[PDB]
Amino acid sequence: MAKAQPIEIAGHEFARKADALAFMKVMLNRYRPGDIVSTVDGAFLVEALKRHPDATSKIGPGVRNFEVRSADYGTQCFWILRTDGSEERFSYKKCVLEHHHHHH
Repeated sequence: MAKAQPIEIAGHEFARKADALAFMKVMLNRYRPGDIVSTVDGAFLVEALKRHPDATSKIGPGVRNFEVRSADYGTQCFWILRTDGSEERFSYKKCVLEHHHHHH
């Protein structure tokens, strides 16, 4: 119960919050702003999404696929393509917690 365990996503146990982010950034940088994410990586993204309270709002009727597209300038982010034909975006950076360490 009260135990600081490693960050588990889709079975993958990361020894750090920044460690989980690294994995996502690696594959992210390996795609272009118009390419579809592989089913393997997508399966990870699904569980990485579901671990957020906004899950129902982001997903809607269901996840169809994930596309890598620009967030603002040069930066890449994962877009959720819904089965209804719509789309959404989520900031993977907050996969675990902020805990005041959000530096300004």
